Amino acid sequence: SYDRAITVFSPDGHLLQVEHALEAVKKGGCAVAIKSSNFAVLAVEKKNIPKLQNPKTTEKLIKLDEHNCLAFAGLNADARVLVNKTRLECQRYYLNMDEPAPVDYIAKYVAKVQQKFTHRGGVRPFGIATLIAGFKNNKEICIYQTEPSGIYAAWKAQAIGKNAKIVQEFLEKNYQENMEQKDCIFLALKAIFEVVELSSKNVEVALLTEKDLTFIEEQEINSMVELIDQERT
Amino acid sequence: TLGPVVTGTSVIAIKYKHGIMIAADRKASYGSYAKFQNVERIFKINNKTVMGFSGELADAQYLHELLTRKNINNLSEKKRKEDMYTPQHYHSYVSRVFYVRKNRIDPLFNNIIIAGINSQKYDNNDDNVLLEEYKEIHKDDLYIGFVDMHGTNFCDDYITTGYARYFALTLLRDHYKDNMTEEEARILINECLRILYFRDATSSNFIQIVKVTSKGVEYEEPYILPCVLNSADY
Amino acid sequence: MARRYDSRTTTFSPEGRLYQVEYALEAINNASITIGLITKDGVILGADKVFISKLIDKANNYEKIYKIDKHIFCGVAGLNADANILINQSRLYAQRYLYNYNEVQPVSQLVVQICDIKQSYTQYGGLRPYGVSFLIGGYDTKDGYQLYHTDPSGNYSGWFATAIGTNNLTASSVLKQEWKNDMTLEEGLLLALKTLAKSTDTEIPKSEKIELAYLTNKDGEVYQKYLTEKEIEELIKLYTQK
Amino acid sequence: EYSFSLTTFSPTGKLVQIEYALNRVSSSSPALGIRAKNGVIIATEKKSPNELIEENSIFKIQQISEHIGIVYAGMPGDFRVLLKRARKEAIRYSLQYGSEILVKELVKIIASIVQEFTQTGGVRPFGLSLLICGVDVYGYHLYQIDPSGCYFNWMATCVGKDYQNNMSFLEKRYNKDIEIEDAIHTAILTLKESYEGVLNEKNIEIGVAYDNKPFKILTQNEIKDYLIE
Amino acid sequence: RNLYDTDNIIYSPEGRLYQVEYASEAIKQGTCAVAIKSKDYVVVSGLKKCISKLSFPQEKIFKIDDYIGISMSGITSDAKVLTKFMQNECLSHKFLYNENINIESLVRSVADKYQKNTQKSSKRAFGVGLMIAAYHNEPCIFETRPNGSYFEYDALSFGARSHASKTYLEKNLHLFEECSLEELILHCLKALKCSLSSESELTISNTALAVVGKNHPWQEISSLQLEEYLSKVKM
Amino acid sequence: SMYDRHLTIFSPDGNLYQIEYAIKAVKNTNITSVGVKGENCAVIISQKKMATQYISQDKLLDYNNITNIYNITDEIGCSMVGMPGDCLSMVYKARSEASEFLYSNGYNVNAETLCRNICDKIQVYTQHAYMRLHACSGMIIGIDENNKPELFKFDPSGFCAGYRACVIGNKEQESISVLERLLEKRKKKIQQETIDEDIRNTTILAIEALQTILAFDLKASEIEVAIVSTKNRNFTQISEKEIDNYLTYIA
Amino acid sequence: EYDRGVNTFSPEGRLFQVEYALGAIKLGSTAVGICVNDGVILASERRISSTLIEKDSVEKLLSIDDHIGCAMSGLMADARTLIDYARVECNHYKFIYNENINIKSCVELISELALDFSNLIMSRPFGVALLIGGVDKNGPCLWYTEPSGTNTRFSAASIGSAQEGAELLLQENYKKDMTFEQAEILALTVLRQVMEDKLSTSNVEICAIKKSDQTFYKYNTDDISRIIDVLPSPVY
Amino acid sequence: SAGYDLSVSTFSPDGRLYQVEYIYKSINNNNTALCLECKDGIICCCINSNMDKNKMIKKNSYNRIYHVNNNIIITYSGFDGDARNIIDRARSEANTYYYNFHTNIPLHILVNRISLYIHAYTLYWHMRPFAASIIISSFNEKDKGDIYCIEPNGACYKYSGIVIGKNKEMFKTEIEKKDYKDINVRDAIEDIYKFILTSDDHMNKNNLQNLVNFSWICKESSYEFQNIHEEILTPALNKAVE
Repeated sequence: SYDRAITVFSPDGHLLQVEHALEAVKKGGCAVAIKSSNFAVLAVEKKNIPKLQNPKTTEKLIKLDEHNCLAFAGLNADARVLVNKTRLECQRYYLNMDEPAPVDYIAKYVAKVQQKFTHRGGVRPFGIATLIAGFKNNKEICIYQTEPSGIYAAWKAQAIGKNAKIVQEFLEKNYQENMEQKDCIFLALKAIFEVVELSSKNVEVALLTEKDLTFIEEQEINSMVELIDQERT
Repeated sequence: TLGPVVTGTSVIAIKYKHGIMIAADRKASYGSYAKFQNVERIFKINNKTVMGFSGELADAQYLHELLTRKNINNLSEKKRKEDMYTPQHYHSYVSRVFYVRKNRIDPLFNNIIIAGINSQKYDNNDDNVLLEEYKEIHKDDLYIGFVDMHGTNFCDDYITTGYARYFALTLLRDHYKDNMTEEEARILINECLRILYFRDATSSNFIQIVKVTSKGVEYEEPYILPCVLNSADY
Repeated sequence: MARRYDSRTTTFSPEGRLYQVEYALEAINNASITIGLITKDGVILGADKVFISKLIDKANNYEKIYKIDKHIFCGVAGLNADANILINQSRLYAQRYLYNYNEVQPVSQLVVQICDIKQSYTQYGGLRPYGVSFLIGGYDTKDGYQLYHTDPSGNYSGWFATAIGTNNLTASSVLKQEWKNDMTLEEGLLLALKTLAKSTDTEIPKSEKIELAYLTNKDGEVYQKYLTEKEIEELIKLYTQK
Repeated sequence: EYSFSLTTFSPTGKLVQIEYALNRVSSSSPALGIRAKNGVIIATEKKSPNELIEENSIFKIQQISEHIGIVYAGMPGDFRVLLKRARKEAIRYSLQYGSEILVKELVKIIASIVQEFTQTGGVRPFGLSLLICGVDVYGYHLYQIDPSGCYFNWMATCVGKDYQNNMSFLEKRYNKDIEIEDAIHTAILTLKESYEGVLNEKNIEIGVAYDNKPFKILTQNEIKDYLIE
Repeated sequence: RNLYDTDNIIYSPEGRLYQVEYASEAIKQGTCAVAIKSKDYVVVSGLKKCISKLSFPQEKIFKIDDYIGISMSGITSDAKVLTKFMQNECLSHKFLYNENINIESLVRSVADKYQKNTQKSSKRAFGVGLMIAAYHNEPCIFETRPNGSYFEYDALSFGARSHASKTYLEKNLHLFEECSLEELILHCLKALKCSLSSESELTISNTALAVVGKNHPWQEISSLQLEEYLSKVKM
Repeated sequence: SMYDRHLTIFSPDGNLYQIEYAIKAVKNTNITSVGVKGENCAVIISQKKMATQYISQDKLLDYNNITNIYNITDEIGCSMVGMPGDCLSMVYKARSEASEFLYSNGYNVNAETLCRNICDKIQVYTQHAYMRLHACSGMIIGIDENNKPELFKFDPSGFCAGYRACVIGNKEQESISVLERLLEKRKKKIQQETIDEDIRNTTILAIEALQTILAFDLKASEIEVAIVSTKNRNFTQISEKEIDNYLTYIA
Repeated sequence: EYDRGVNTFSPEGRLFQVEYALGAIKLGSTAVGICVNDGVILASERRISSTLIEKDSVEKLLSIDDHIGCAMSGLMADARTLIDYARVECNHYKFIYNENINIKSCVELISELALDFSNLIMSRPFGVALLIGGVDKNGPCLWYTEPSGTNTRFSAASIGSAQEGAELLLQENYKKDMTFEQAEILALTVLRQVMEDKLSTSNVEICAIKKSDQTFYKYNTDDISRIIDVLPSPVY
Repeated sequence: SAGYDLSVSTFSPDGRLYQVEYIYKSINNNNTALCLECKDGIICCCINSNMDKNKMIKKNSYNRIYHVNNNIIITYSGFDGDARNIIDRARSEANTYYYNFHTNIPLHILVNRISLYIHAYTLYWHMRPFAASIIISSFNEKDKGDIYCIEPNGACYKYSGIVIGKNKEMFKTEIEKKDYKDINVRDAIEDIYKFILTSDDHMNKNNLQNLVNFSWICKESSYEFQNIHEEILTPALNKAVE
């Protein structure tokens, strides 16, 4: 209804309307972010019907500011409304502080607004799990995983979305400390479609640096994919 | 509410040994024109308190409604004789409303005087809002409060407001002795009102003298007689 | 307290879905079919008129393909009643953008506005969702001809050809098998008839039926719509080659 | 917590509350609208009442503006609130633009109000169907508004009880170039055949547009001459 | 029963508001508190609750104004709302006017705060009962039930084993003439001990006690002062 | 859900059972009020009896107070029959409209506009589920600007038909027959020279109808009539001294 | 919730939501606080889900103000809004009144927000358990806020999944008089008995609020090592 | 009763409005209240029978006799909080009348305004209907007194003497024995005690100087509200019978 608590404590102590929101994330698309010395790479899963549905949906890899990534995973309906609030927030902060919003501040806000929607009355919790890549006040890259419950934490290399457990356990065993520009692409690609089909059209990968977020084009994407199927043989 | 076009005049309140004695002319003037000469400017807002008057009549009539219904609300929620509001309580209530209006710019031009007996040692726990011997009051159980339209509030032994604050005040400040008797208070008040007749244009005879004693609130209408000083010679 | 009387229309299901949106999608899967097609000349929208009676005026009106702006138009498939609520809303959005920025609103920006309002009802408010989803084809000077397919849930997607409505699968199959990337306007119109005829398993359309419209920008965004007369030639042409 | 929709999608994808409202519209007295070459006819049958009632005090055919009439078939209470609210739109429009409102914009405005009660919380859908007819600079019009809020453009229609065969009767007796005088003749006949126990006098009602004359409601003197045949 | 319980609006077929009858027994779980009214003194004592032998005893007695003090018994969070309301009410009256708030009028002002949370369905009845003990010009004790209701007493008891403490007070009529607070404070402390369970914790220096009277503003009884009182209780 | 408890929700047959139940609530009081309309004269009758409710019936109530007839303005009167609380609330709403209409339009409300405005609110209850219908059906009489009588009845369901011989109560199923029959006698009498004969043609007609609708004797202290005929136009309650005068025309 | 709202008394006198939230505070990592007469020490388990996490952004012992620090239990995301709220209220107090807030006073404003859903704005009870401590005046203080809103000052409390075991150990090994160092080694021993295999630096985040300096201090990897080496209880 | 008795805003199929008759059994299990007219003034009565086992209340603290404008007695029998809400609203209306009209509100419209305020709560989902039956009385010289009883759900009815409460059936049958409109008010106090001693089910027995308290508005009170001084109660306690 209008102004009723729809998220309330189950007799065992859990919040059922948040627990169900987590299961809405699992029915999404996997997203992977990898950190490095001074840049972060983000690779996500995209689904397009052949010959139709031009890839202008560009769900994941959302620009927030000059240097702020966002690769959500969950209900695309709630993705736009949550993202647009941050973009509204990012400029307001850059107006009240005259300095671009750091990655940590944006993650704290996204975690705040998400947790706000599971505490107010007559509002459904966001069915979205996001991860943000950006630079702090000091120039230092960071990735901030987020959950629909509002919990957030910084991660070196985290995977969210559909069957993120399999990707995470793989990503945990072969992550180097400071990988190369072409290594981070490979690790993200090798991990993103460990659960996704090996086709190069399914994955969309972009790399974030100190300036001018760069989208990786299909040339090397196809090139590295052909380097992975032979890895699987 | 904006400009005092229908003004009252000075009222004089002194406390004598049997209680409060407050007097006031019964004239309200339309500027320089004595439009009404039988209006009363001393209201009874409680069995033991009375309310003064000066300046605009509309504002002081509106203020009387507030104090009147404040009494009845007290009277409804009254269980014993000690629950009744003291004259000091109304003074601190009139002070607050004048001040609240002063923060805004609608000050309801007035110089209200609140007087009465601030004690319950003289029994009146039988209230007839709609219709023996005097006692000696220690002069500390009597309250005579003043409220300027800026909110300036204070209490004293003889509060003269309006225009008697220049003539009657000098007489009282060198003649008011403690524990004045009944008729001695009146001859002192009468001497103060007579001067205002000669020296105030917006004043008149036909005084309304109200006394607040241990038995309650009284009323009577003299016709004080100014005629002195032999200016007739030509 | 009407707590016992509430339906909790904005509450997650045990499997992480929303039942109200789940049922709204079912409502728009029983409505008349609508076809979208992008050609090099322009974008084609053609929907099927559900038969009511021969007494319908069927001369100067049809309730499937409306006009949202001079360069944007939509083909509705779902509850016709609340479509006019969103059509009027999107008409307001496309005209207030022009009020602020002094230029026509790009299609990709109107859709996100009309999808945010469509989504907002299933996020908070305790109200039922909009049981309506419509293709929104339009021409914008930035990214040319576009075609977007909305949803009661609020999530849209760009497309080259989509066939929402009843029996959409049999109309997406024919579109997927015959939509050449580069098509002329008359070629696309024939394709629209073929997918409309096959979706409702009729060999030939009747022209008291499916209606068609397009943009075909001629540096002035002509935005023409068919009266029934022009479709006999389209029906004649389909018969000759099929 | 007191504003939540009572009209919700059923699992089979139908707004079941609307289907109930249409059930009651399909059980009221048949209203009927017919448009001709030079005017529009809206007709309803008001069942033969007791002599206690004053027949003129209740009229299912009310007038919106100079050239826009109306008739309903549903709950009389909702017609009055909708008719009164419909007249405000016809006046609010004329308070901005000089000319009298035209039917196409009036129907769209009213339909948006019928739709609101379908969606907003704590209220029920309107239990009636309207037939707004009028004369404009764009010719003659005859629209129908469902309880669902969706509106249709008609050349001839029925909304009341047993409108299935009632409208089938009109299909075989209606043509685009029908004379307005013949339209009333057909309008009487279709109501006459549907009305069981045919006593179609003192229990019928006609409203006519008459080729850009002001909308007029035929009093019974002007009706008995139409009951010969 | 099952149907006539969900909301604070439905009346049971016997005309009983269950959702305020249920909150009326939340006070029956709080620890005992006893108020005794003398000729010119009021003595309030309450048993503090220790949830563990590491935790500090929970505060039971609260001060409202110079001569007004209370002793809640119910839900602690609900009481804290009422003490703030009462404190902000006696202070405003001492600010708007220069008098002391009429204790009879103050209780009514807080007794209908219970009420406004009973008409609506978005609110719940306060789960706390109060013991408004004050000396305005005469000693007086009040008690407010979760349903809008208040009474003036001569002795009280709250909840835990109040029936045991009431028996001690119900049979003692001395309290009216019990001058010499020493003789009166013992009467209250003996009453509080009566409710206290045997073969368990005895009344120790961790039980609240406060007084208010003619020229005695609301004051706690200091532990050094309180300690000898407990000694005479053992007698 | 199965909750046809809502004030508005259409039942699967298209009916609002709450409207039917609210109408049943008016019948439960079994208070019958009859008003008939004549030539430039309107009269209205009620029963001056306790509404059939939970409280104990008449023992010490001063029966003068117990009336079902109120007046809305100096020239408009009404007879609300239903739950006593709702009837009292209905007149205050009715009084405000006629007062607001006067201030906003500078002339007294018509007897037909007042009830139409009343029905426009009773519809709001019918359509908003958050509240409940007033179980009150009232009859309103008055004189229009053409010096013609007006009689109107509204229902818990918003419906403002307006009759020329109306009955409200628990016997309207058959009272429609007698009132129709008994009103034809004044039509069979075609003298047509009744010059202000409301006293002996209309008031007596209405009292006869009440004596026939319900078969008691109609003691003058258990009925009351009110007439807004021309030459009065004031809705004055007719005194008991001449109510039993008509009751002595049983001959 | 099947036919009940948030404000509903059980037939036993207890509220339903708050007695349900009490079961939500028995899942967070164990935190142990000890209040001696020289300053409060706060210890906390660190449950690193994976080695990929940075172990720094995730934290358990924040600081409400310059002289206050707190622990957490239960819904971690639901506790940040309290600490953020308390930070504004603590700072707002320092502006209106020039001095520092009492920990007892800081807890009350947190407690009253914990039932803002009750409506005498949130909508459900907060499901956390705080362990606030500080050194305002009258020596150091240590409090403990429940979802039910009741707050009891403790001398040595414990929160988290293993709080029942930690309070069992504290309730025996705690003495009223200890030096600061005796508290530090005591807190680690309590955690060591209930934590996992390794008592490493990356497992606890002990912070102290000394009475002398009157300022919280988050122990770094160096200050935390010299306390583990003590091993006052070498029992396996 | 099959689910129609939950909320106050639902009519049962037999028309009776439940959730209001349940209130009627709530007041009818409450302490009785009495009010009757004499030839000099109204005398009221409240028998606080439920407060007999407590033995701790102050002697004459509890009092259900309230007055407004010092010349209108208001007493109730029901929930002592819900009724006290109305008294403050009754006083508000009296104040509102005086601020506008310089005159104490006439009683016959005070009962009308209170009847609407009480009834206004019987029209909604959320609002809980009041559980108090209100007795209002006033005496004048030019016109004798009059008593109104405002039951729940409006229904203000003018009486010449009424009892509301638990034993109102056994009190009325004893009051109507004598025409109190010709009986003096001083000696009517004796009569009502004989009813309290007998018609009360042993709740009050020879120790009732405290349980029952009441007041009149009579000539000896100058037609203004006044509780009877204790020096008049005991002479009326010459109840020694059998």
